[PDB]
Amino acid sequence: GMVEKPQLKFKSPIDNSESHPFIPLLKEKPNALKPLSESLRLVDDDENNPSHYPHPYEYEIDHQEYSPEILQIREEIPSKSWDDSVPIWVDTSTELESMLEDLKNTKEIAVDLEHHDYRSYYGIVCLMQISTRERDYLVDTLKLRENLHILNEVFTNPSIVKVFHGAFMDIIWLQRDLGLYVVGLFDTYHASKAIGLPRHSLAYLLENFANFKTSKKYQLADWRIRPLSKPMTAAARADTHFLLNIYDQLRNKLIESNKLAGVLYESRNVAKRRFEYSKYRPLTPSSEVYSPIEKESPWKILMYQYNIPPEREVLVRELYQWRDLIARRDDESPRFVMPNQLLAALVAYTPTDVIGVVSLTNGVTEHVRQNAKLLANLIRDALRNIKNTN
Repeated sequence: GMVEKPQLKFKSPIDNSESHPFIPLLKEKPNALKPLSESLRLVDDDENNPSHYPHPYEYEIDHQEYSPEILQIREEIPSKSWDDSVPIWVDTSTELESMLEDLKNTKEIAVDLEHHDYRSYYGIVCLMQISTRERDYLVDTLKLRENLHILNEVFTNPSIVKVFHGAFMDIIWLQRDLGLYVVGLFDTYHASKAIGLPRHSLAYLLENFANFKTSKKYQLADWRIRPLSKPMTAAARADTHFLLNIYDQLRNKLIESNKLAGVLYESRNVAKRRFEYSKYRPLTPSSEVYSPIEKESPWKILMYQYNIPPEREVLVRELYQWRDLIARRDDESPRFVMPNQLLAALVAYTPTDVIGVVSLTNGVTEHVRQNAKLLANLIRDALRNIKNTN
């Protein structure tokens, strides 16, 4: 296939300029203890962290109490038989409405998401998986990107527990893309750790409590593809299908060992995590704020020292900044535009014409090929400056 970029269909064009701190997409704030007003404003500069907007549901996450039945040991409810139902595909506004109506009638729900970042600059949430005790929902977050915010009614209802496994990034992705927030989170990863299970992954939990073997044969998959393949649909369904039962067992064990308070504490902090552009990231990197983390070569002269000659660091950096600006412009990831190995290859062979750039023994990307002359000029300039400097 080709998988047309789903962004070209967003009702609101992505902005990679980063000309101001992240602004919450939240227009309405249900289950509010503190009006949305006091929320959207700004926290002017400070030594530690520069100007930025605060987490809108930070207050309620701190003040609203947990449903009284989360503190009680209860008979656990086994996961529903996989074959007794099909996952419910939701990519319509009316289907989204009905699901919401269904989610409002629960005491707890299991949630997970599928993310894509190869063909997007910051990344995009491609799917949302939601399970109630009765059914599994698969939500098209590309097609309903603009509507999803209506889930805050349930996602921020402290009366409904939201169960996630290691939601540190989901929380980030949720606000950043759908303007969704979570109040009443229960993180099974933090629960696994508190109880002290040998391993703490979702896969480990599924294998031992749900006798379900998982396959990471999709952790490198393209969740943008419509329709979803059966095996991919099944794998997504498995992320939440068994989670509430695992929640029951972990929750009870926590109560039994008097460690629930800590898990709930950890979870509120995960839910409090705030997403901000690297441009406005706090000076001291903490687990309270998430800023994009280059999935590649050590900023500028990479430590992957392909024997990076001395004088050639300016060239290396210009290539980095060029790659980043193009990535932001076309809303692509730096690696799609030019992987480090190619950037390195360019720095190593320093081709100075189009032929040299495109025939790089290493192979070349579309961006590099379409900008071969610009890159050849950039490289010719870098060399000339060297032979000149000293």
